[PDB]
Amino acid sequence: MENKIVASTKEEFNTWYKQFAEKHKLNNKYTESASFCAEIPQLDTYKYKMELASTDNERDAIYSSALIEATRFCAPIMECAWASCTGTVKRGLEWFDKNKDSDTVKVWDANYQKLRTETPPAEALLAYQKAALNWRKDVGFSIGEYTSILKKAVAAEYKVPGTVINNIKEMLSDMIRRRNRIINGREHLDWCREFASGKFLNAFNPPWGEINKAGKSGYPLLATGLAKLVELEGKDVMDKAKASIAQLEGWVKENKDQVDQDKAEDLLKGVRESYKTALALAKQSNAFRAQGAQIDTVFSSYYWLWKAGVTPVTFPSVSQFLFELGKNPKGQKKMQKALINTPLKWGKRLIELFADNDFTENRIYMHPCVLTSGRMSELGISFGAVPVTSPDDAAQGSGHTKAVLNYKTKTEVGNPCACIISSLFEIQKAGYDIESMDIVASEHLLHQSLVGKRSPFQNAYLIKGNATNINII
Repeated sequence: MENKIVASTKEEFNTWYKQFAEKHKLNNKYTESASFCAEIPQLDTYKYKMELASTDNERDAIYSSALIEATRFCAPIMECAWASCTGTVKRGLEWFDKNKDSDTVKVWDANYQKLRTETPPAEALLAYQKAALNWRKDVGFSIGEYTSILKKAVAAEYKVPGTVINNIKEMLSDMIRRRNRIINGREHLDWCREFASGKFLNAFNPPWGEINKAGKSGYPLLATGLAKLVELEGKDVMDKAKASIAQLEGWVKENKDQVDQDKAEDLLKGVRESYKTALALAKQSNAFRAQGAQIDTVFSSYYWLWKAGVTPVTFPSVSQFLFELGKNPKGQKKMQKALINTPLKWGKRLIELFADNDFTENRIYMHPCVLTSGRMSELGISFGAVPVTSPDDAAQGSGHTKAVLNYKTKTEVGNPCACIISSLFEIQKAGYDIESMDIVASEHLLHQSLVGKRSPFQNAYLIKGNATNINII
């Protein structure tokens, strides 16, 4: 049981990877990172087999067989190997020994048993999301685009082929409808947007009346207005609002001779109260509670290993387990038996972290540290695409759902990412009742693809904008 991907620095890993890549002839023709993808799999045969299937096990077998076929050869071999390497493994686990007692980790880890049943508070999500960015900085996880924090804007348009466009619009429409269920004075929004975007002198002339006028709810209209702008455009609006209010202070002190200093101070104290009231409403809202529960794949992966008592000695058994798991068409219930039956100790402890039975609320709200049967794909993509005890076996191929994000987005090669996502959705709706399911995996794959997530190992919590507002073309 030796981890054969030996590399304790960025430079030592590159010497391993270039040696591995030129051996196996890794192909970046159809994928974003270099992979074993020599062709785009045509999955329509599974959609038609699914139409004819009668029992639930057959549909599970057809659906998993479709996912294996789709994903087995197209894993990001650079980023997978980087996550699984001896350096990243030792540093990644030991961070939790170093950081468990801090504010950003303890709020969710010490309450793990509570979060298995209950939905988390808003600050526990913010704690998690800070700790994830701390983990990436302290370990030094970024070695390029596909392992970095994304700080980009959401794109205005998303370019899909003509053969799939109709089904992509049905998925997005269902995502819009799902966004509306979790959620549940017209020029005010346009004025509040103008103010936040930089026109700070608007605050002297609020169209409703005084700057701190309360609406029907009893909350300031500037707070309500900024809070609704968070739900429509994203939490980037509150960063812009704080930048505008700073300029308002700068102008009032630059031009004290033009103003009544009492009413200027009553204005600035009023705007700061409405800003904090807008933060309180945004965190309290369901739109944030879903957004904040976004899993950082590799961070939560390493958290679950540390929670199950895994060390650098026992890591290769986990990597080897996840590799073999992604080869056979395995239903989620069969995997639970495999973790029970395996004599290794982590196998038992990892099954006890599952929260499949006892979570009554909507699963989108579940805190992203809690493991489930579906979230084993987060571990599978992290450590399972390349087995560390025998790296060459990767050429066989190990299917993981998060390997679909490695497919290209470019119309030059027919946009294989959108075609696989579209085809997988047709397979799911044919076999399973879609609106009964809380999270549909193909809709979750599309949501990441829309916001510009090109790899499972990227963090994308700090993306400016919404996937909901995008146009399909």
